[PDB]
Amino acid sequence: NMGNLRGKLIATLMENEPNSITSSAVSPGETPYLITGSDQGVIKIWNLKEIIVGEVYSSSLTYDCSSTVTQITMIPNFDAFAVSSKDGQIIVLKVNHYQQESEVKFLNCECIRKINLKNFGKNEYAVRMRAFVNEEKSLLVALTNLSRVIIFDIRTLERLQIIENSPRHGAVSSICIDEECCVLILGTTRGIIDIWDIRFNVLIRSWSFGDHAPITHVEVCQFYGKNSVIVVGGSSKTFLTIWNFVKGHCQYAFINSDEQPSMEHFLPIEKGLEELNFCGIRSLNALSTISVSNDKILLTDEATSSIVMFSLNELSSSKAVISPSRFSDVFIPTQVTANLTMLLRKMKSLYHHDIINSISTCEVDETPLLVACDNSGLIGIFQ
Amino acid sequence: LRFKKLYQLIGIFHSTDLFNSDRGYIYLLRQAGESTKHREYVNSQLGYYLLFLHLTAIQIFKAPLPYRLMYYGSTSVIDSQYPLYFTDQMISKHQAKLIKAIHYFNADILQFKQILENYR
Amino acid sequence: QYELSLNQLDKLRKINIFNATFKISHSGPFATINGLRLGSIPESVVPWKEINAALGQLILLLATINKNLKINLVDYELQPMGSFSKIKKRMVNSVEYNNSTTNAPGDWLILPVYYDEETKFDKSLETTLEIISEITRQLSTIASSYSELPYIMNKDKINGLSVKLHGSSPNLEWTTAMKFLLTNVKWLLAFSSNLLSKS
Repeated sequence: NMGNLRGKLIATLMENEPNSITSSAVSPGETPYLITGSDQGVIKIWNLKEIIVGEVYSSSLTYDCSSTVTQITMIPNFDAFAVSSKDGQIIVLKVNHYQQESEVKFLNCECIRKINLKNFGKNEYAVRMRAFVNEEKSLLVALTNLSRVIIFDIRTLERLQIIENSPRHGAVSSICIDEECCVLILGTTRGIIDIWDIRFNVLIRSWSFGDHAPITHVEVCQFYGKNSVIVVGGSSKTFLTIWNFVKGHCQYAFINSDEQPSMEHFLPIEKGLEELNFCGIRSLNALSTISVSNDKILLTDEATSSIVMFSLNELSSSKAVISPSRFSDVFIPTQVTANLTMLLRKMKSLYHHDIINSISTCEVDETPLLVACDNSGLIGIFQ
Repeated sequence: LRFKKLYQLIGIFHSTDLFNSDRGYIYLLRQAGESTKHREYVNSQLGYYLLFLHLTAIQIFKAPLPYRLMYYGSTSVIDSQYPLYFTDQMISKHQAKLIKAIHYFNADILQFKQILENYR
Repeated sequence: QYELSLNQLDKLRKINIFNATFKISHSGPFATINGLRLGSIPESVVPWKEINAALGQLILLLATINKNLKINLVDYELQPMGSFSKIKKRMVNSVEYNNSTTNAPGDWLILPVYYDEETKFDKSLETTLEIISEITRQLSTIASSYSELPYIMNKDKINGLSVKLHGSSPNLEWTTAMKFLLTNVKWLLAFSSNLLSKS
């Protein structure tokens, strides 16, 4: 668990001032390979240890996409880095590195496979991309410009199947994969939650709750298992809503407020239909980023502009990595319902940075640490 | 552009603040060990007076830096756990000053990168 | 981004003070310069090298003033380095010796204002006060060119306080003396800001 550490920021580096990175990912190992994209369609790669010791701050590797990039992800148990670009360009670059003088260095970046998303015929841009490799077989999944689920086989670089969310749900609010990866978890711009079974090729269930607003993100938590999913969205005051799929209820809801919410309002919405008119929020506290691993769920708070960390083990001991100068916040949970618990956060400046468009958790093989890329095109690291 | 011109005036302020440091600049360990004797131990700490100008650049830019820095002049506090200027204090103090040298070097490179990130 | 802009506006309001770097404020019983505590009381004494560094910062301020105003120093020569402050005061000797021509180049007896590395620091202090008087003189000339005497000091005693170390340990005398002297130095610094603004 890395949540116990102080987490002071030891580095600040920005290669490209001009635009924000559309994606940020890291290649795990003994010597982590840092990677971040660009809104100008540039691929940047930095060396972990090199930035840790010598503190050299520049791009260790640079690849020209020549067109704006959409997203990126590192292939599980592999050195390959997959990336999708809003030009409708899907490609994966294989890593090439060497080890000398009791250290490591990078050689060259070249795309292994090239598949045009413009070959769909409607000229759709890739929205979000998530790839996975099972010992059985390996593949990738992506969302179209019309928010359509398409799973391309990583082996043959061809489309295995094409899934389409109902237009009554608006657009796709997120992307997530099941533990067995036989099911896809996707949110809705209409403020609905939809889990679908790719096995029988249908939509398993459609859920909604809270203020019925747009869902920020959706993912499958580790400690919560495949039987429970974590979804940021829905009710305004609620920061993160975690609900068990089978149980049909929200077990733990983390909310920022000075009071406990309504039980009737927090109850699961089912009978509701597509007739609901979309109501969102234009406030600056809406858009945010979150990354969760190893029993620790980290969430960037755009409200107070600070990095927060919620430990799934104890929400009590949970706290914010970086905060304001004057004082910090005190948080603690409770339970109104036998099947549902809720965490409360009670509130009580040299660092200057814009909103965080991307964040990634990492280990230096010595001490754990976090990296972040903001909307101003600046990156930073805290150990 | 305003704060840039003010940083130019502050640059002239550093030029007028240049007495002990003229021919040299911030960019060396063996150089320190070699020049330690020839500098009479005056120009050593006087060369460590650059931490004041660095701290001046810090507070002016208001940008967070990789290494914790406090400029006491002659013997300056780095991270509060390490001295900026050894001035041939001891054998282990040379090691502490070595780690501190790596520190200040890293902060110098990072700050140089931050300056290289400058754009309109 | 707009928040960063406003922060830059406040940073500009602070940037109006950019002339102040080595500037001294008052903290506790004494006054510290640019975050360097000067003077020592009967309760908590400060370090010798700390006082040396502070004096080096003061000499750096004097050198910065001499560089800024571009004024010529008649009897003085400025060589601040780190904590050690070299101040060369050219003056005549006893001149009772007939064997000494003294028609050629020479130097000061003791340059250094730094100690612990009768008291030369006392002579350097009196010479510093006289240098402040001459500073107010040339500044009065600059004022007459552009067209204010709060400091009362005597070479032996400044504002009633003892400016002489006499080789003894730190006391209330040198503490209050350093106080008044640093305050007057701050006033003269403000005057230097006014002159730099008027020129």
